[PDB]
Amino acid sequence: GMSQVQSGILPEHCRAAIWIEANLKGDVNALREASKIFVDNVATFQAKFPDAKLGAVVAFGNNVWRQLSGGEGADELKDFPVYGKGLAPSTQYDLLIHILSARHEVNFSVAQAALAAFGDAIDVKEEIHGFRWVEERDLSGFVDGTENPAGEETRREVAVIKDGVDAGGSYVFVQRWEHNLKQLNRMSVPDQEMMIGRTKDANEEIDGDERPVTSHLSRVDLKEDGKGLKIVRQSLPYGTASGTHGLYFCAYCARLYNIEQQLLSMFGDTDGKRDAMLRFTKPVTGGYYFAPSLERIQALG
Ligand code: HEM
Ligand SMILES: [Mg+2]
Repeated sequence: GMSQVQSGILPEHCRAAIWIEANLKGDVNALREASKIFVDNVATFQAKFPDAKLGAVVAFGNNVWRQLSGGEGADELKDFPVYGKGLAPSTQYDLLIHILSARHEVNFSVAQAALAAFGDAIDVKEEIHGFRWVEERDLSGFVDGTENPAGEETRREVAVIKDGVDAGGSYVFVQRWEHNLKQLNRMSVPDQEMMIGRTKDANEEIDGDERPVTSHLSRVDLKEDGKGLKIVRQSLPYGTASGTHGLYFCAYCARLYNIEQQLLSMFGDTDGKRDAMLRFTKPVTGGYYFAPSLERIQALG
């Protein structure tokens, strides 16, 4: 009588991922059988490739999740708002598929199985292939992940809903950033470090009273009476060297509130100041999704 989390939320250090964002074209009932087929395919791929340490998540947008759930649970779920009156655009879609493992080839086969399961009931809007870069660096050259929740126990505490109808579920936020590395390279390495809030090569935290309030860490390291608003990030670099490249931002949280507070801070809604990373990179997509527990994907129908 308990709930099982979807396999793609908790895994750490996965070197590769595939994110598919899509709109529902047909009847919402088509997503019920397709989701059951896909979670079945993920279990089949895990049995065939045990050393891939494969995980996947199927998550739903506000409109379609209210229909599938009959309005029960997922109290915080809503369409992703525009933050900063436009600084963070909104591209809310109906379905999110997140696949992650140690092997891109296996993720690609799993992505093909997801497309075969949903078929022509969906319209694919985005497909991004994430890759861990050297020293787990973001393409800017700064290490991405140091203060991210560590170990299964703390990651469950931060990302997984504990009780009630949504037990085992999680809220997902996805946002694709396009880096302008030419604009970053014009900045001196000390100016870049003040923009992030950590040193570049050694990845040391700059003290809060020594770094600007617009620094990335000052915008997102938020506390409410000493309790941090933590999230489980699964972001990865993406793109081509000569074309579009940047960071595909992805985060899971048991409460959508923690993610929203960080976005209100970053995009100027809380105190009128915005994230210094906006001098070289910009978000171009944005969406909120609800990832139900595994047994509630089996109860669809
Ligand atoms: C271009 C996009 C982004 C880049 C390159 C980026 C990069 C980084 C870097 C380098 C760190 C420091 C090392 C660490 O992980 O602890 C960091 C920390 C963090 N970022 Fe971001 N980030 C981006 C977007 C976001 C967004 C959109 C959110 C949330 C809405 C976010 C939330 C966080 C959190 C919570 C931390 C850890 C803060 C702490 O407690 O020390 N980031 N990010
Ligand atoms: Mg801290």
